[PDB]
Amino acid sequence: STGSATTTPIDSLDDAYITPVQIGTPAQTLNLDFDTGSSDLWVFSSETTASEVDGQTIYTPSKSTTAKLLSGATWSISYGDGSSSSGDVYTDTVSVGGLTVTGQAVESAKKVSSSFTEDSTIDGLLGLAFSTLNTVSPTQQKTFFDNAKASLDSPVFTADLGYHAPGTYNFGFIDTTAYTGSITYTAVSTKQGFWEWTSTGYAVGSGTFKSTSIDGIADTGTTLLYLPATVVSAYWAQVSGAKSSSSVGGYVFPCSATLPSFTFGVGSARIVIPGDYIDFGPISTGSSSCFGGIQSSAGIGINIFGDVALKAAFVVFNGATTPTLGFASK
Repeated sequence: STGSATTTPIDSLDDAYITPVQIGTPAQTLNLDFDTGSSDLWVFSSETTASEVDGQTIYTPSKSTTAKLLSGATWSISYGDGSSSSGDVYTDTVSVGGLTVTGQAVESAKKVSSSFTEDSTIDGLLGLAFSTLNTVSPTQQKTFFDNAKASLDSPVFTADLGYHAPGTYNFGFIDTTAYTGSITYTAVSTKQGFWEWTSTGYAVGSGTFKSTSIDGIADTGTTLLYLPATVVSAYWAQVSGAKSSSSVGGYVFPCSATLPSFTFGVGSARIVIPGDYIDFGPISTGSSSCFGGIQSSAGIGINIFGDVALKAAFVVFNGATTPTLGFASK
């Protein structure tokens, strides 16, 4: 089997991407944030505290003939941005882009933190990291990809995120029309439950490439590119007037600037992030200070190849017995 679904930016900045997912019988379609940095499929629901729902579409298990309470199971998750959610668990039929999993754990939120409530466009998350990070207790549950894997034509999914445009998540096949050149594959460590890999270096603009190993995670659920402070300083030093602002929470730059590109290495290959992808717009409405899309990972404890980086590439998440990642230009 295969599946193919379009993923759409939630706003004009590509702050996140939403993909429609069918849950239950008859189908209830919710727009979920596919997140290769976590491993829980959780939704706003008829169980979510009413004051914490503000415009989201909810899953109502009592209206699904295939829903079943997973008795005794609870979940609770906290994300790197400080947001969180928790609740109980049902199993139900879940379909993405024509690919159907029966018996998928659907984690129903009883509580969500303010950032989730305040984002009316995201109805939940669909985790695509390794199932060892799933938070369901006392019986850990498998991700949608893990459950689908055996049925897929090939044990892979791909992320093809758009810049200010829709893109695609494919399951079970690699669309050879969706990228240019060849795909370069690179080793993955699953020791922390992430799609963790080692970039071979970077360049700023037209500058020379610096060969240096940068361990980090491929994380579709993180907006920005978070890299070591040395690398990030070297980037922003090429932008007149850019500075790190403790009050804003990272590097800002004059909105009048033209940003240089940023290249990262994948083995001997190179992925180029155009400068425009690094512009996250005014820090507040009407400000002439703009927020940068490359930020320091110092204090986060891991480097994160988030959407800013991934959207410049066609990315293969290869879930074979020994997982690997593939990157191609597009």
